[PDB]
Amino acid sequence: VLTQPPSVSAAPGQKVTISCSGSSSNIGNNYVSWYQQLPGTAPKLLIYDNNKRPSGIPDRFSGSKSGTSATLGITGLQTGDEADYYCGTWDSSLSPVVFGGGTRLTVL
Amino acid sequence: VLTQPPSVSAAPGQKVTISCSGSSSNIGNNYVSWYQQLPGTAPKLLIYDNNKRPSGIPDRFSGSKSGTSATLGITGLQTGDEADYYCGTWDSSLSPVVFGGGTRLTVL
Amino acid sequence: QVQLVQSGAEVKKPGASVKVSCETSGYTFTSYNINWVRQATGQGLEWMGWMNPTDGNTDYAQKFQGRVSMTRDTSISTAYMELSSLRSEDTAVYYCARGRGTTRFSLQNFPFDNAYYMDVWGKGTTVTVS
Amino acid sequence: QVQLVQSGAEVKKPGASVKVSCETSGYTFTSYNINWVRQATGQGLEWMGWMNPTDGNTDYAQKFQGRVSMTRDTSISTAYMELSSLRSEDTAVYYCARGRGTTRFSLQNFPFDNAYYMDVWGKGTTVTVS
Amino acid sequence: PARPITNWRSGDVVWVTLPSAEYAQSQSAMGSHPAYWSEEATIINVATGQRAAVSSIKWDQVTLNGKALHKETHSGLVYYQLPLMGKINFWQQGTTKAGYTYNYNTTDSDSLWVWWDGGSKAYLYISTYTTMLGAGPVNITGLGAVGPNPV
Amino acid sequence: PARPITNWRSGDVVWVTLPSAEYAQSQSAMGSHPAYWSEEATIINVATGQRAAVSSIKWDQVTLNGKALHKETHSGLVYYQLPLMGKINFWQQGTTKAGYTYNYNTTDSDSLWVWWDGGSKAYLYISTYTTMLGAGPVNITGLGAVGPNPV
Repeated sequence: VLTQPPSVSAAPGQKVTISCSGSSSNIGNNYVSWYQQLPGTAPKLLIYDNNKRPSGIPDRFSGSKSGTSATLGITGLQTGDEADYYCGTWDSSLSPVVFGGGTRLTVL
Repeated sequence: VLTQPPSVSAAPGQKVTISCSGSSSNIGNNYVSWYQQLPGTAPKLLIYDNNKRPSGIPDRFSGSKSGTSATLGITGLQTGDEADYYCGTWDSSLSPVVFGGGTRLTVL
Repeated sequence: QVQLVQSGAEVKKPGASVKVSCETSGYTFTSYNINWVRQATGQGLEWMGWMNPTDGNTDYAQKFQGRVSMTRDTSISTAYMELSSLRSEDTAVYYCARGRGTTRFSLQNFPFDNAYYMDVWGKGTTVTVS
Repeated sequence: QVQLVQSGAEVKKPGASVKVSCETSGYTFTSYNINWVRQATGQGLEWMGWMNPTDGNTDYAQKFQGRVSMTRDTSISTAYMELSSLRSEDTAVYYCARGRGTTRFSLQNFPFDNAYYMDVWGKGTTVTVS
Repeated sequence: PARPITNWRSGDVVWVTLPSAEYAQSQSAMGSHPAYWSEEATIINVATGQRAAVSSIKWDQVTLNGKALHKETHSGLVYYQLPLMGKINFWQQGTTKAGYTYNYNTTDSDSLWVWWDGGSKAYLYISTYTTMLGAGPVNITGLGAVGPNPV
Repeated sequence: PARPITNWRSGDVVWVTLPSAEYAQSQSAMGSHPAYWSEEATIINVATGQRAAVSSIKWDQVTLNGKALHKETHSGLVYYQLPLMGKINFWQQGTTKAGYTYNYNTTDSDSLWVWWDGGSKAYLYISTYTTMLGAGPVNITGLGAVGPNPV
């Protein structure tokens, strides 16, 4: 249900953003978490609440919720950022845990 | 809707009570005011909210709301107390202003 | 102080209509609802309806809806009641009162914590029909 | 620290049932919902359902309802998932995760201000069917 | 020397008493929402211990963080905003029967709105949802934490 | 000489900060209702200016109006009650994003419930309705007026 770009590319030193898009019952009413999954590894919590980083996540990662769309931000790209990122929020109409399509962060 | 004793008698110096009883949508949910009407006069506000006295009403008058029933109290009866007393509360199902049948306070 | 001066007694034939006045003084007229209460001789009080004297919004009891019209004249600070199709059981004293409290009423809009009482009353208007 | 250790890879015939395990450690087991997330190889994440490890209460997504049973063993602090009637489109990696937040979910009981995220994940269990 | 009652900073705690508070059906400087208001309200700064009557304060000289309060001249009447962090907590004086604000379901923050005549006549307004404490007059005590400047 | 933090009377103002507050789905000493709680909360008496960490207070020696606080030994854990007049006003620290209690609709009064180990491990609890501020951990500041003794 949550829309998400299939892929996102940026320079190895450029700020890039990944943005989702939900409905009023998805993002405008609930909190959206972000998950990072390296290839061949289990997903890892990246952003909880809307703009909250767990202990261990570097400060270069950030998030923000504005309306029915939320975005994931990075301050500086590095080698280890090549992963797959997912949206996660509460859907009061379908299920308490819904995900996006995912997005691949590649390097140009 | 709000039931009320048809008549009430007391000694010329004795405490006496006048009690109504309504439903959940009458008294258990809202505030009940009391009105005094001397014979041949317009009704006069006696108690507002549940136990509050307007300026001028002597302190011998009192009221209290416990459940779906509310009562009117007096500390000492006098000659000028011979009047008719009415209940008034909010009905969320019938009308914002509903009354009781009234009660005649006589002397024994 | 604040007062509510009504009109004199009225004698009407069965089938006519009676208009009862209520002049206001001592307070801002367009600030509190004007209430009308009926009392048949030998019977108890009965609420007839209020009217907001700043928008003309009124709310009648579900017994007179279609026979009563409450208007206003803010220039002279007078509230009005009209009662048409006067039946036999309409001989009563009609009272003007000033209410204080919540003015929003609906069947299911605010079903709790609603306080509203009539603060200052009129003197009554004996309207007889025969 | 807190951990979620799952079982090994499973090979199942089409039509059988696979039971996957998830041993928890480092925290009070009967305090957080145990989630299950499915991911087909080449597809995205998909929530399967949580299970309260204190009353056995579970809440499945409206796609596996009738094919999944999530149980618990509080004595050994091991959560379980069972998946019966394995179709061809069930070769996937199954994840165990610990969620933090609101647990009350229904169609219309709490339609606002609902935060719930998966804090600590497992390592995955590749269950292939053919 | 002591910080006067006309001097506020964010994080201060304000104690307000509203004796004989009347229930207003729709307050202009609230979005046309209900409120309780009192003619003889008292304002107290809890940390500093200074207090004064609301009607005895020159509200054009009251400053939050060194800046004048936000004012809104709805109709011909000027209302001064004292922002709060969180909701305004008001209850019946002397009793543990608590009122709740209009935005009882939202994460919004309330404010203390003051009408000032320019002489000595001031009304203190507290946002409310209904006559949960009564139609009035009713003694009401409020509590709030002073919020940041609305920019 | 000054009144200590373990001394309370009705009418005091309590300022509580709950850094990294966890959302509890059902709190035993609230009727199984949601709450936020922090291990390293701080409690401040606003009028007196005294403050201390919640985990560093002998909660069996805290007195309200000269009498010991009401205690509830739910399960094997002892919860102390600090009654309030009105509702507990809590918001996210540093931001004007308020929270509302479970009894947002009623005229009830809230209380500050404390679990105390007996050594130095205390949790401060605030009644909430949902995760209006987040699933946790989230920095939360509270505000309340100390109420009468529950008799």
